[PDB]
Amino acid sequence: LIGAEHVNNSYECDIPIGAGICASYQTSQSIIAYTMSL
Amino acid sequence: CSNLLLQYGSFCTQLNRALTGIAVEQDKNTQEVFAQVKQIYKTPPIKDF
Ligand SMILES: *[C@@H]1O[C@H](CO)[C@@H](O)[C@H](O)[C@H]1NC(C)=O
Repeated sequence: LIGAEHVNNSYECDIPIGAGICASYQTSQSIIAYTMSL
Repeated sequence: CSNLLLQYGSFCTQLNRALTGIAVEQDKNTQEVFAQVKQIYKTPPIKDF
């Protein structure tokens, strides 16, 4: 994955990717990738 | 081989769309079974039931 910065915290994801990690647009504001919160 | 594949690229599009639909269907299938609740309940430390 390129263009998305990984962050250790977890929120509820909206755009699925696979293997338990999604991507989302969150605070400027940029696209981030994080593990899903069940 | 690719120069003759533009006459069946429509068929290839149908196959790719069917496989993508199958994949997203299988991804959705797990959500309708195990994700019944949206709150994760922790087991109590007391095991006296
Ligand atoms: C997230 O926090 C954990 C807490 O120990 C740390 O180990 C990890 O390096 C952090 N990740 C980032 C990307 O800051």
